[PDB]
Amino acid sequence: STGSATTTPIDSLDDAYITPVQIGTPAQTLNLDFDTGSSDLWVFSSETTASEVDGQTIYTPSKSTTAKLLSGATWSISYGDGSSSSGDVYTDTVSVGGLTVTGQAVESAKKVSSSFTEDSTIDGLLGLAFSTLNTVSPTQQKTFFDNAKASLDSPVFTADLGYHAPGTYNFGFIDTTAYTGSITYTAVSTKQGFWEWTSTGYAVGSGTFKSTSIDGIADTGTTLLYLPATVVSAYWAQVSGAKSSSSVGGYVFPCSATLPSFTFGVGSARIVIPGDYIDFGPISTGSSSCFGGIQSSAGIGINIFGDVALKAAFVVFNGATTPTLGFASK
Ligand SMILES: O[C@H]1[C@H](NCc2ccccc2)[C@H]2CO[C@H](O2)[C@@H]1Sc1ccccc1
Repeated sequence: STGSATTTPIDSLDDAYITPVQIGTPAQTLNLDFDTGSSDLWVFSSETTASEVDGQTIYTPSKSTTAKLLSGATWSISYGDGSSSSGDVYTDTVSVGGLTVTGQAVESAKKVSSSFTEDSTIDGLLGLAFSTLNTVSPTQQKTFFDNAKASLDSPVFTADLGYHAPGTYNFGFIDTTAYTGSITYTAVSTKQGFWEWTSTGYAVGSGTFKSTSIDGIADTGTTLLYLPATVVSAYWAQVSGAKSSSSVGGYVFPCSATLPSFTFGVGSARIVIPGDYIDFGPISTGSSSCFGGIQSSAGIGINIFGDVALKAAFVVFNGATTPTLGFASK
């Protein structure tokens, strides 16, 4: 089997991407944030505190004839931005772009933090990291991809995120028309539960490539590219007026600037992120100071190849017995 679904930026800055997901019987369609950096499928629901729902589409398990409460199971998760959610668990039928999983753990939110409430465009998350990170207690549950894997034509899914444009998540197959050149595969460590890999280095604009090992995770659920302080300093040093701002919380730059591209290595291959991918607009409405899309990972503890990097590539998440990651230009 295979599945294929269109993924759409939630706003003009590509802050995140939502993908329609069918849940229950009859189908309830929610727009979820596919996140290769976590492993919980959770949703706004009829059980969510009313004051914490503001525009989201909710899952109502009482109206799904295939929904079953998972007895005694609860979940609770926190993300790097300090956001959080929690609740109970149902099993139900879940479909993504024609690919169906029965008995999928659907984590129903009772509580969500303010940042989720304030974002009316995201109805929940669909985790695509390794199931070892799933937070359901006392019995850990599997991801959508893990549940679907054996039935897929090939045990893979691919991410093709658009710059200011729609893109595609495919499951079970590789669309050879969706990229140029070849796909370069690179080793993955799953020891932290992530799609963790090692970039071979970087370049800034037309500058010479620096060969250096950068350990990081391919994470569709993070907006920006988070890299070592040395690398990030080297990038913004090429933007006149750019400065790291403590009050703002990272590198900002004059909105009138022309941003240089940023290249990262995948083995011997090179992925080029165009300069305008790195522009995340005014820090506040009307400001001429703009926020940078490449930031330091120093206060994170891990480098993150988030959407800024991934949307410059066609990315294969290969879930074979030994998983690997593939990158192609497009
Ligand atoms: O990019 C953010 C994500 N929010 C993206 C988003 C922004 C605006 C509107 C919708 C969605 C979530 C998931 O993880 C963090 O918060 C990461 S930044 C991070 C920091 C420390 C550790 C790991 C990641």
